[PDB]
Amino acid sequence: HMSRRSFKNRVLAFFKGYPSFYYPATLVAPVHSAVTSSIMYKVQFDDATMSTVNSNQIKRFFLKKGDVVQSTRLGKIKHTVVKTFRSTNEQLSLIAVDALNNDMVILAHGEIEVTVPISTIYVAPVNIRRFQGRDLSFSTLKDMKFEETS
Amino acid sequence: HMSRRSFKNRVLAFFKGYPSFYYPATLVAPVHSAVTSSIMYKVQFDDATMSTVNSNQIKRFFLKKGDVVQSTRLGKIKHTVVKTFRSTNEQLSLIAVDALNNDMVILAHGEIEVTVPISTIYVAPVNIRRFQGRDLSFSTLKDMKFEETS
Amino acid sequence: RRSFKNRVLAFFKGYPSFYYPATLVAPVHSAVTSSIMYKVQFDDATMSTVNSNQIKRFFLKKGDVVQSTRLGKIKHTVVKTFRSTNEQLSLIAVDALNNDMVILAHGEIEVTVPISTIYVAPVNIRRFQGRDLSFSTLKD
Amino acid sequence: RRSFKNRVLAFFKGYPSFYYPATLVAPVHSAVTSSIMYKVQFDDATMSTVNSNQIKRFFLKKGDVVQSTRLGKIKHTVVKTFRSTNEQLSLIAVDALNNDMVILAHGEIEVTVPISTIYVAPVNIRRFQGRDLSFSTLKD
Amino acid sequence: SFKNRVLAFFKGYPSFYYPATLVAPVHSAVTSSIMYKVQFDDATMSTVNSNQIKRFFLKKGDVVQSTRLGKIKHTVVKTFRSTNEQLSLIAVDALNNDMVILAHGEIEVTVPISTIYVAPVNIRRFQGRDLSFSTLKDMKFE
Amino acid sequence: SFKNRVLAFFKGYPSFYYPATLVAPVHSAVTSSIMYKVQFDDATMSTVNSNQIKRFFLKKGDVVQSTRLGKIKHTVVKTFRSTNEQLSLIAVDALNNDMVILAHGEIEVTVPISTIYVAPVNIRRFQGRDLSFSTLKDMKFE
Repeated sequence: HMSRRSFKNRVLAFFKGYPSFYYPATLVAPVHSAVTSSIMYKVQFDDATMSTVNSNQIKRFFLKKGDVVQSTRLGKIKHTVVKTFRSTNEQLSLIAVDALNNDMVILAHGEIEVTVPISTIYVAPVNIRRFQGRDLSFSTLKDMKFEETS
Repeated sequence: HMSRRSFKNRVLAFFKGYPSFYYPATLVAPVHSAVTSSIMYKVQFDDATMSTVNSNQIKRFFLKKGDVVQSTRLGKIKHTVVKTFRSTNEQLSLIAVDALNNDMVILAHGEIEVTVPISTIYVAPVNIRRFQGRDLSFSTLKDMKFEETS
Repeated sequence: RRSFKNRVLAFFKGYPSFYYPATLVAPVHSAVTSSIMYKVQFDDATMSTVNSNQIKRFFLKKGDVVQSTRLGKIKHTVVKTFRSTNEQLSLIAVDALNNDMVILAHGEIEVTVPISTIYVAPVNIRRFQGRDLSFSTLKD
Repeated sequence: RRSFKNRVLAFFKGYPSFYYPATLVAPVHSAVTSSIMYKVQFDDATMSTVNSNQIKRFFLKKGDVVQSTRLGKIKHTVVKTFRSTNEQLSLIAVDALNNDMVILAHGEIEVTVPISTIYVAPVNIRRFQGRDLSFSTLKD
Repeated sequence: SFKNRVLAFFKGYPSFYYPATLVAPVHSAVTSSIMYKVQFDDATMSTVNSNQIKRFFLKKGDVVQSTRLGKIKHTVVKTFRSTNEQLSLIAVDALNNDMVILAHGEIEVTVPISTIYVAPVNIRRFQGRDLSFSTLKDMKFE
Repeated sequence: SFKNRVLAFFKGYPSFYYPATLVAPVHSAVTSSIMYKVQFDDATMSTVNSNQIKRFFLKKGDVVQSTRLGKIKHTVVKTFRSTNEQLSLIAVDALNNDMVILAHGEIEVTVPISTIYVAPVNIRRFQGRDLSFSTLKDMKFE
């Protein structure tokens, strides 16, 4: 694993290592930092890597028409989002969906459209600054990790 | 953390490292081994160490009158269990309780009794062979870890 | 699916995390990285994907230390591999050679096992020399 | 609770896992082991318990690299510690010395901070020499 | 306004100059330098020293980026107005242009001018894009 | 029975000799040696080669352990019957004793004889505790 949360916990989280992009992850838990006051977030990437990010480094994983994104299957070519949808009625795994339980996204580059899995999305931080209405909602919430000894 | 299961998941699990005793742990998940057919168990010790054990290396954490055990606060002196109980009505953490949500145990050495926290128990494998009625029950059950990539 | 030439030994991310026989389904490129990854299929419990550091071509050589699901958890040394039949075998029965069957030593008993029962501890695969990936392909 | 002489810097098992000021409440012995552990109380978010490898006596020396919650995430070098008042201070304000207050350099600004705002990266505490545990006690 | 469009340094991550509207000069409590309140196009507000603000207009040859393009080198070919229709403030530069052509090698591409952003190093090369004269004369605390 | 009480090697973990009742001789499909079906006091069944089974009786000086005691050295002082009451089979040794005194240095302690277990190395020192003569004469497959 790969830990085990509702699809509504899917985020795009800033990957702090070194290619710097936002990637799909699961919001795992709020973090109280011993050393700073802002609230923070433990997040898990789809390769199961775990990371703690601030509130400026995390968005709900939902995509709107006109969002500029990239996809892992189309190189570094920037696309705009046309529409996200769910391709199936079967149970899908957490790494396959976004925060609304979609599965697939249609992307445009020009007026050339391609349909790609939503799990393949990644986002440049400059593109993320224009995502409006994508902050974590109150209804996302949630337990502190039961810290061992400390 | 320290992961986040009902108290009914509390076990005494064989610690495979090197003092060999059974210690209090939480049953985390069943494990399918790629390489052997018996069912196996991911278990977490109270210091948050994680381990995978077979069905011969795990008991429900409940204690019966006459069980021979040791306690972390009484050195290596073997005691028999007199009675387990819950000292409080407040929410207690997982590492503080056994499988019935007790908290405290009374231990005898001779007819000298001492009251000690149940989390302090540990058990010699030779003593564990005489625990009857302590195997995992069907009602304990339970999800496979959502394995990342594999 | 693939030619026998795509058979690999790949790090398994479940339990226990050893190297197991798989088929290299497709290399995976960039720019999520720069780096090459490999999409790997196990004989079966899974599609794959694995590091450049987590994969070898499936061919055993005299001296390799391996284990077999037929033989407990005792490590055994490879004597040789051979082909036991001119019948057509599934991909899953075969290494990268197209050998099925391997002879394994351990202290003068030599036992012969089907090549698909093989797995290799990470420590033992670190000492493998002839067996790094390339190619060009196949569909490798 | 304890004398100022029990003030330690202890590995914190929450986030982030640095060394923070604490009070050594009690040593813990055996036979769950053989080994000595230490029960440690932080200034406050917790009772403790910690390794022999995860604890130092709380006294800073010229040259120590540390950080302070007053001063961002910039590491600063210790100039000295001193006592700023003859009034009675809580245990939590004080190191193992009974000094409150530390002078911290960073490139010619020397800023003075309350000793309780101090924390030390594990890498920097690895380079601390005068400061290993002992005693006998106290209630250390 | 339109004449109040500027390129302003963003202190947060990532740190580039972005299109903004100049809101007011600001007398700051912690510094004695004159500061500039700007509103960025995501509508977040920020002030801004005088080393961190230019008039928003581009000249052929400027090294700039677009949010629509990847991070390879681009240079300004020309700016212009793509419509006579009446555009929002946040669509235009300080000359009321909304569209720029950028080049990389022999490839050219049109991007909306609002989509532009500039590395401080290349901003330092800009000649003639300080505030004002009018912007200066006309300002204006609160 | 009582005469059917033996100390039998446990193949599982941990591997000591424990009290058991001899159930039957066994002709084994995979070996040609005679084997012994024993039932251990936790009531699990096991068979057992002839190198893995003794008559259950102790002599002063034997090096043995008790499930009631820690794993420091203990030696048998004496065995005996602690009651005239009629005891279960699993409470007794092959001589119908239920109680043993063990020593470590100048400390002695009574433990129930059913509680005893023996390291193979110390079992190898036991003289005179092979099965039978009667146990042998009287056996008995199925």
